Amino acid sequence: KKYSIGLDIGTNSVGWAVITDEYKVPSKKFKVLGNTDRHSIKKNLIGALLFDSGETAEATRLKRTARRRYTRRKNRICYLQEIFSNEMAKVDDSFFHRLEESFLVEEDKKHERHPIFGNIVDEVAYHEKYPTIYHLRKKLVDSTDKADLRLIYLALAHMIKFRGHFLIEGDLNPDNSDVDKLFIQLVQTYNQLFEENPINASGVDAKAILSARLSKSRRLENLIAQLPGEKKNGLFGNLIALSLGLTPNFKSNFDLAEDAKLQLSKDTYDDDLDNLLAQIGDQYADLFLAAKNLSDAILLSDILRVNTEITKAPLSASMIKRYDEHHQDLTLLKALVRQQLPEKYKEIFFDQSKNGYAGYIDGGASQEEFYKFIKPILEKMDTEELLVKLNREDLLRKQRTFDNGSIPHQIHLGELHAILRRQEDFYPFLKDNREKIEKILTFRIPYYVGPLARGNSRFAWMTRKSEETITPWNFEEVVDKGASAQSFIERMTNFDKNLPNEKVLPKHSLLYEYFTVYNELTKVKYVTEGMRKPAFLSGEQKKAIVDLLFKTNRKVTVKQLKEDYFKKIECFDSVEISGVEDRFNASLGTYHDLLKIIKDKDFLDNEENEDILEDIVLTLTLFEDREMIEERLKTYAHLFDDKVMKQLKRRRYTGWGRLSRKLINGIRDKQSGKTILDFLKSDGFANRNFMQLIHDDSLTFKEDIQKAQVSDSLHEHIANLAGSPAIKKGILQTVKVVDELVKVMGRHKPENIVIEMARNSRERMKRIEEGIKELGSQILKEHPVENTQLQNEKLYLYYLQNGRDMYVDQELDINRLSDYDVDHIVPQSFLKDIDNKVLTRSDKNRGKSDNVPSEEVVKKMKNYWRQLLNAKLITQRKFDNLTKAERGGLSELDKAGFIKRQLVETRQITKHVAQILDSRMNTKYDENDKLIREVKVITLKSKLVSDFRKDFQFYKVREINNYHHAHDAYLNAVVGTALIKKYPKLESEFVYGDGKATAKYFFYSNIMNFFKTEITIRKRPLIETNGETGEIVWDKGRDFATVRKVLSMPQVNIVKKTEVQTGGFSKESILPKRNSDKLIARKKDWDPKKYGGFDSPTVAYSVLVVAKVEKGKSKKLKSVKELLGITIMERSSFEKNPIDFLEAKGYKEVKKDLIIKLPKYSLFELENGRKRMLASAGELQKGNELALPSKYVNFLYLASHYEPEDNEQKQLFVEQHKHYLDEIIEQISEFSKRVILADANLDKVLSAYNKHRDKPIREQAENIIHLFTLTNLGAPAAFKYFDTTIDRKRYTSTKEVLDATLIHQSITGLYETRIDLSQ
RNA sequence: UACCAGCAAAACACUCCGAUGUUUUAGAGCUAUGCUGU
RNA sequence: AACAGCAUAGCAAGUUAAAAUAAGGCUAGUCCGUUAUCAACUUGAAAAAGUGGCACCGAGUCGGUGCUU
DNA sequence: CTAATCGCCAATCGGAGTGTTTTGCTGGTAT
DNA sequence: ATTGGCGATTAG
Repeated sequence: KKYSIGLDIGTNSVGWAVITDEYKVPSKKFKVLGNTDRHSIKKNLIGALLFDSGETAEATRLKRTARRRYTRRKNRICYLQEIFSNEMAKVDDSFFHRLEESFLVEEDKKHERHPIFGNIVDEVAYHEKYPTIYHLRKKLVDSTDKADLRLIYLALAHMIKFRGHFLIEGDLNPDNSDVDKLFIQLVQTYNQLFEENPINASGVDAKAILSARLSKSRRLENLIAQLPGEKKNGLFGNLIALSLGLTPNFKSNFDLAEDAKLQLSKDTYDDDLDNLLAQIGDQYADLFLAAKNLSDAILLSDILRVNTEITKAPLSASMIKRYDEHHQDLTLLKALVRQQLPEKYKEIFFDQSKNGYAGYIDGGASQEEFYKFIKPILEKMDTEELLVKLNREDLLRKQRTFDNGSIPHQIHLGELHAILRRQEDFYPFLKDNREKIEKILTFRIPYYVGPLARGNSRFAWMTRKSEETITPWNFEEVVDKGASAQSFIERMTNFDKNLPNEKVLPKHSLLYEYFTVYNELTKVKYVTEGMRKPAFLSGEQKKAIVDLLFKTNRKVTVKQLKEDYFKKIECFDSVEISGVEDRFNASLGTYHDLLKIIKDKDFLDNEENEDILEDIVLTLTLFEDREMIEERLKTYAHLFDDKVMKQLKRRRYTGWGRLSRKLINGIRDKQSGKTILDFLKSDGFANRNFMQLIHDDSLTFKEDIQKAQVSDSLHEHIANLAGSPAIKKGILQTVKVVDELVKVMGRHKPENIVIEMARNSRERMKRIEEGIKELGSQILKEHPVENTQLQNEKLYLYYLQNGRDMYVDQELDINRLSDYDVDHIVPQSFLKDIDNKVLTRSDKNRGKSDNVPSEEVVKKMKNYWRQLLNAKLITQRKFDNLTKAERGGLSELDKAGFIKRQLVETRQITKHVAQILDSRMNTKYDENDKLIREVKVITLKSKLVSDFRKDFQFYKVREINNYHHAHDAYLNAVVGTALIKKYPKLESEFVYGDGKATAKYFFYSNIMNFFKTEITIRKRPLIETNGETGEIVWDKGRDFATVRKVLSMPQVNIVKKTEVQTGGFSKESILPKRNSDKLIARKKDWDPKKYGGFDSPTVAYSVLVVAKVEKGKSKKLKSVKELLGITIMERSSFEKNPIDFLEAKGYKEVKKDLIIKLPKYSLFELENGRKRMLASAGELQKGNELALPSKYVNFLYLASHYEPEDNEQKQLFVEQHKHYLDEIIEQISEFSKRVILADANLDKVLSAYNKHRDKPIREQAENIIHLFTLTNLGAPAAFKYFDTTIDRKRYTSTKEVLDATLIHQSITGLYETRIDLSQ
């Protein structure tokens, strides 16, 4: 009767409590089912539930994409084999068969073991003549005589399998050994163009400056700093930036009226040039073309590093250079090492475990490690050119490395084209297949088509045109393209809120602009001298205003209307408008753009054919490709001319609206007979806005909208919500707990529900590296900071400041972080708030210590301030407050708003949860069609309870039990109920559903004042009661006593969720061959003992089975029962058939009645109160937890910190109570000698405590908290007392739990079933 | 509780490509001494 | 005797290529396979439905007293 | 002599495109 | 950010 519920939600737990009218927790006795002796148990109603966290769906996507790419790459080679498999049968019958059985040992091969020539003599000559494949490629490109076609196949296959990147669109030709020649040609052309203003070459090597491993902006700055008088905006700078590859704005260089920007990496450049070529061509004609050639010589500059005009194969000739320097250096190093230090020969060239040359070729060492290990040896012996090579990273190098990711596919295409044209006269079948071969290399699926499916995938949306296969030679005749792009966009755009069955208009529709104009100008309220009361304008006056103002300019200022509309046609001088803030946000811009392009107004003004305009506007905002738009615009080709068709091609919009057209010009009133547009155009003296037209009960808009809104499930809704899945898991569990609690207590509803919601190295390193690179500093490479230091705030702030003291401009010491301090820009007392803290050794340099820092720092280093802003080492809040320091100061209304915001919740997730719970709880109506409310849902904050605790001495320590979750859940409800009972005027703020600044400050700062005694000089009534009704609210002689009694109970329900594991099969590494039974085969015909495989799989659940087995040699029959694990790989076979699966293992005569399934975290109970949980088929975890009295907790909290006359009393209390540590240690020992059962660790702990025993109480009270880790719930771990480390204790047996009691629990823990395992 | 506005961030859901890394096999190893043998 | 394998001692060379990249499946496609959901028992393919008495004194993981099925 | 302990171990980098909420200073307006 | 597998030596 008249109870209430309090909840606490989090990422990994949910806490619940139920309270009565006098702040008491009830108790009840519950039934017990099973086959044991016990048949009743008494329990209280308070507790918490713990579970594991959810994850995102990012890894699955990556695996899916990788799978698809592997399949497609495998399919790519079969077409080549199909082309080649008609003449290869006349030179070697079994060439292709031998190439797939290369992985097998020489007892399952079925052919010979030389899979190129099939012989021993002519297999070594090939390797002697062609050490690599690049030798063969160069020879085939350059030679002139007939060759064996197996070699041709091998070269072509190597080219097709690995084929470079697709980052550049266009045509490319190799001529890069003339960077300075092309540079000087461009400079000469520039001088020819500007004879009045010549530019000197200055003899600067563009190769060095423009090939630095930095950003392009820095390179441009370095290049432009050499020549004085020229900046980035200069014409020469713009041209050189286009050549370097960037997006330069050309509007200012020729005072162009419209934007015109060109980039060299897009297809548009082939046509956009024509635009700039429109009103030009006598000059600025070749000055562009030459620039293009320059872009060719800079891109392919550091890649080739070989001469030209000798061979037409630069890449294959630039890798034969590597396989000469390697050979030349190895001999010299060998001779030197043998000559000078003969003792260290065997370690470098023979030992295969230490980072040598033998560990670099057939070992497991990278190149950086090899460079580090050999440098100190090289300097001791003396022979110096090798050091110079090392410092450039050009020492002994290989061919297939990690820096090959910058090779385009045009080079491979060129080499293929060269090879195919030389042999086409000896082999006529190569003459008529060249294009088919190149199409295999060049083809690529666009991103707006997707998988080529047939109706069995939930990711595909493609639409077909015929019924054939989609080989890459008929892709444009079987696949429909435009419809695919349309469906690609339309599957993920939004719907209409008012009508859930209509799509949203584009943001740039003509009707949308008409609507916003007719809306923003319907509530405009002007007052003149003649009429004291302002009135509404007439419809025709508004039409005239649109004619003379809205169709004349781009945007209208607030003063332009007043100075034009009322000046000539109205002849009035006074007008005030409030409805718009100083700037008209609504304008007809698309109308002006179209009127410019098509240059006739009769077509646009007449309204008989607006549908075509809507169609073209929708078309332009949908397709991202030029050809598709050009082909789709063809239906209306006769209405216009080709000249305007050329310009309509180059026009693109973006954005999607928020309401449909059936709502604006589709739904008509059944009484008035006008659509919304008519009302916005003509509404009489009562000119209402669309929001006001919506609210007309008399009109039929209400009926249609309500019927549409009236026209499922819980998981669907929670999934459709927005946020992280952890919060969703919490919400679902909370709902289920509430239903169970309502069921337990007699199918009655409560009165109140109170809820509250609680509160990197890679990204830190990438941010630090970016900040270093942007400023061009050298602090990132100074030291290899560990991830722990990266997480460390001191080192993070040091790195973001670059080791420079912000206030004084001097280099910070790396070892002075201890003496350094952290300063906040705005005081916490001023505004209680990583973007607000800075590092400095002295805080007095900021200026005033109790205000915003003075302007001296900014006025003296604004240059570095701007530099740090560019480098992103200073935050947006940081520089915003720095600018506000000069632009003003601080007020008190902002502080009032801030305290109101910190007292009132603002997030939307809490509101969604409250709405779900409300809609579920009270669902009854009356005759008047208003819902009867009988349950109140409240949300408060996280700071009320903390203030209550710290004021009234109810302290919390988080490293002893798991009880604080339930205690917080309990403390929420008391405070919420008391506040709502005292002040019935705060529902409109705190409850879901539906001078003065100083007064609000006082009210919201002393809302929690009626609980306390003498205040500071003013005593209070002992009984506090409601001034409206006389009901008792708070009694200070009893309520604190009952709260303290409830806060120290020994029995609280705590449960853990049981789940079945799911995910990957095993570990991902492949191991060498070994003689063991713990290796899993990769395929069915590959034996692990001869090929290697995986290890260490994961289990899903265990099974308990009792049956007969044979253990021995004489076929002795016996009985046994034990636990067997089922893995993720064979779960399916076990579920399909259990008996045969088990008989395959060895067991016989299995009784299909005693098989028991056991998931993770199953609860077993032993004789003396010990409890165990199951982690696998061979591991256990603890399941107990201990309770300490309250005085010990309070003393530990007070003695840890140990950091105004009132505080001295606690200072003396801590000293006066000295003899509590012995009691705490004895409690720990007594708990550990009954349930934990560990001996060596306990002895070590006791000995260490006895031995140390002489240090301050603060220091000995900050280590028992660490010690508490021995006695906890979950997985065992490691810890440190003072300087000694204590290792892990693990329970590796599982046989005992085979004679214990198994417990089955419900969600709330109140309903139980017990089963005895002695059957 | 919904509609314009300027921006700058953040998170979440899909599609298309590049370079490495790991496991077996093929690129005949030479000379001197001793043991086992068909 | 050769020949082959073993253990010892010396000197020579080394940079490249073919195949697999979750075992597999039927729906045979240039398609699908690591996210979200899950105590026990009765009826139901499945979804789904149902199953457990109240007050009082106390407190080392819940115990006792009075009334009912 | 066989179970129980002790110590080590765990796939990683770069690019292009589309759509949606959510903060947090803005404003208006209105409901 | 851990927490369960696996090979090699050692007590009851």
